[PDB]
Amino acid sequence: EYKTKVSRNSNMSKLQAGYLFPEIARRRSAHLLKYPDAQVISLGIGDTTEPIPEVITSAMAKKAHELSTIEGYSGYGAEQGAKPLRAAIAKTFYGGLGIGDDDVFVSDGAKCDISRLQVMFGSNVTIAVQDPSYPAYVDSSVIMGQTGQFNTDVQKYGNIEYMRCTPENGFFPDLSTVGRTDIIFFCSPNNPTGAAATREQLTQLVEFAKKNGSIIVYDSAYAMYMSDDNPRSIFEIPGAEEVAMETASFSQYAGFTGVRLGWTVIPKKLLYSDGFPVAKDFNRIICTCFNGASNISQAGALACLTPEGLEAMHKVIGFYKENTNIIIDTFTSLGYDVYGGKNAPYVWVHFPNQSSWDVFAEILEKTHVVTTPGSGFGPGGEGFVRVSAFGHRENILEACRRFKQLYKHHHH
Amino acid sequence: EYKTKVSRNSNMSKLQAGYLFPEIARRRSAHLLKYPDAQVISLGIGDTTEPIPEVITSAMAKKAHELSTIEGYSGYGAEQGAKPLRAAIAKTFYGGLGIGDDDVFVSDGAKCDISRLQVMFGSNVTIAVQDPSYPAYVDSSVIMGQTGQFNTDVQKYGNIEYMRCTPENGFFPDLSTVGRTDIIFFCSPNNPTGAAATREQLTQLVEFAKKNGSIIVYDSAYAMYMSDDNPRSIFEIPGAEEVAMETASFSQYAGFTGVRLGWTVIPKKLLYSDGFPVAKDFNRIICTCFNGASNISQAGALACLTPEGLEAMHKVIGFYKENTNIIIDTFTSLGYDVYGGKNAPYVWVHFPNQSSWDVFAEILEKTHVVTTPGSGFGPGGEGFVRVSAFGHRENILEACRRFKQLYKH
Ligand SMILES: Cc1ncc(COP(=O)(O)O)c(/C=N/[C@@H](CCC(=O)O)C(=O)O)c1O
Ligand SMILES: Cc1ncc(COP(=O)(O)O)c(/C=N/[C@@H](CCC(=O)O)C(=O)O)c1O
Repeated sequence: EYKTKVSRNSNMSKLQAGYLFPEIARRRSAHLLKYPDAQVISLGIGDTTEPIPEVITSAMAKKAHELSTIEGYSGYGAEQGAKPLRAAIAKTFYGGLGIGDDDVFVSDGAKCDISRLQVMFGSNVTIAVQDPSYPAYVDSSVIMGQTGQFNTDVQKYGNIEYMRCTPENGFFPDLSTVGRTDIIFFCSPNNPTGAAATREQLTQLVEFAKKNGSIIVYDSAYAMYMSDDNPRSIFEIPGAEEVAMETASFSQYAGFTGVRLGWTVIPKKLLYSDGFPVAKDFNRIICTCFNGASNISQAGALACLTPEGLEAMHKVIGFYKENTNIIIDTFTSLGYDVYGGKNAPYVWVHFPNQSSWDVFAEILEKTHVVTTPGSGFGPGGEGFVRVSAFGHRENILEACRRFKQLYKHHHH
Repeated sequence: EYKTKVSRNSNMSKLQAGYLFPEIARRRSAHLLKYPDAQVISLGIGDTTEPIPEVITSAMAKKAHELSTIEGYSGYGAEQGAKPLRAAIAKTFYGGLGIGDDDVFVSDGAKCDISRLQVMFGSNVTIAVQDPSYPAYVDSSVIMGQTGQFNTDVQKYGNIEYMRCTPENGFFPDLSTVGRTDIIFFCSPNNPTGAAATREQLTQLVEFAKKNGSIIVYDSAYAMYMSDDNPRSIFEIPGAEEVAMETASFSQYAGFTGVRLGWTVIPKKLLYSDGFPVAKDFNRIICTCFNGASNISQAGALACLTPEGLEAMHKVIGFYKENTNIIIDTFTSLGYDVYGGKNAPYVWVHFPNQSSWDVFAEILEKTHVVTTPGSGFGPGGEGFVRVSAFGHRENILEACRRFKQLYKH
């Protein structure tokens, strides 16, 4: 059996298992072999379920049609994205926050931008993440060589600064206790906890990055779910343009999870220690490692950013926020400490004194409802389960009655 | 002025200039500033110009409409791509070559795959490339930390094996002179030379990778332009499956340069030195660093691989092959040494005693035609210019009559 003489990338070897969501997919499949007739409801992966609004799909169809006309055909786009789309994103989301069209970089979504940013930052930076949070910041970090090995004692990669976000701290790190790193990944509203940082917290965040000379990578993918009067962009914090960039996506606003369209904003005043603008290196990465978001996806996003698009998106968002209420009420009425839900389509449920993988296995086993074990998001998620509110209304309602049956004798 | 204390990535500092194609777009823009009424003809970046066939755009439009219905909506797909699409690619382009559906990974294009492969290989591998070739291979390698600095005497980045491809050698390198590396990026039909490696030459390539325990990254971006009877896939060479992967795209086949859809094939028997299957690590990258190609672009790609889609694509390709011949005839009648254009929609024109960039500048200034300086494709490209054949027939004709007029006396 022939083998090349190329060594496996030693950063790939560092990873402890596969990406969490494939692991759940595999456990779901195993469950359906065990229970061939089970009506499985997924509240696991944060995947949108409701149709894209027609105003948006019509623009995509019209663009597809135009590609077969002489006047309408277009080929390669500027890798930064169509100017009018960059302009629409700059005005709609950062109007008055001093962001130009040219600070916006359109991508095929936030997961890809995080990895492209990690390529730009390179192997020699250190990172901080919320603990828990979205597994891609850590995993991208390991793959690029920014970490040591996984320590199975603490459930942590070496050299990553994990900032615990717990009910006892209001799901915001105690920054006086957080070590300096080059990069701070900060997601708000947070996946998985649902917690949105207040203006005073984000102010502390920017102050902390400024004294440490760090870069905040701010993930606003769920900002449109905000209910409380908290900032939706890091650039609402004066000083942020010196220490922060932001990544966003239409995945969770327009149901573009399969259509693929996000953006990153890197401000002009964000500079490396030698004065070099970070936006110039990202622009290099985006020109060399990427050939632009799909022309049809970009036509769809442009349609989102119109009175009719914004109205359609708000309505779908409103639907998921009502699902989220149904879920919150269910657990609260069952006597659980339930977190998130207010500002985010995730409910973060406290299952103390159990391993979250066990709670996950139990719920799956007995109710045929898939959830996401907290420990999939880091050692700070242990003791919790994330429940996703994306689903048709009937499925949400049915999941909740299955919860009520499962848990009626736990509480008290 | 405030600065962070994050050190700039030193691999980013290594890079000599901006990426080639943006730099050309920038000179085109300046030219239009200088002469706002210039009727500019763009034959630089190899960007397709003709409309996508209706059978293909119809499928994409249909998928968009379905996304607004209960029953037709879909969110996240497999990061590897829709199974029917992996099945269509495996059978259409590799039927009989031992390629399974699960060895195909659908991407948003070849440039993206090249960089994802490079994240996957990591910074500890050494690469070889053809010289000249498509600059993304060298630049991704620099970005990933696989290289030394740029040496301006030789015009090469340190620690890359530039395999010399010349008119004299048939643009196929003498492999006895090529040092061992981990990765060998090989493009056939090659961009910028248009040269397609024969069956015998690829056999030598596989034998060389096999003795050196190298991995071949075979880029077949232009394979559908083959006229000569040469293999279109590296997997046509027995033993390729132990040493090679392939990257391709719908960009040049269907005009998806803006729609975004390609694929990589990584065979089961491709293993690192510890025996670990390389495809398995690519799959981890693709799950961690990517969220799948656009559902609409996937539906377009699926419609391509049907009798109606293959006929329609074939017809567009033949239109650009006609364009390329017009361009060959023009330059050969002006008495230039002209290469390529047989198996590729590019012509590779020798301008002796003159820098590629000055030739680019002169053509653009005098005729308002954008071309590509050959030195953008590495040091072996110096003294050549690449001319792309993509364009409406009237624009190719006008460009050619402009060349003749400029160069005839
Ligand atoms: C905080 C955060 N950032 C980025 C993303 C991905 O955005 P896209 O690549 O634009 O669809 C998401 C989507 N997350 C879902 C989907 C899973 C995934 O994208 O890996 C989840 O955790 O269940 C996210 O929550
Ligand atoms: C040998 C080869 N491999 C990969 C690509 C990238 O194609 P896609 O990302 O699929 O559209 C290309 C496309 N090259 C163009 C476009 C510029 C670019 O992709 O950077 C050119 O050489 O003019 C290529 O020539």
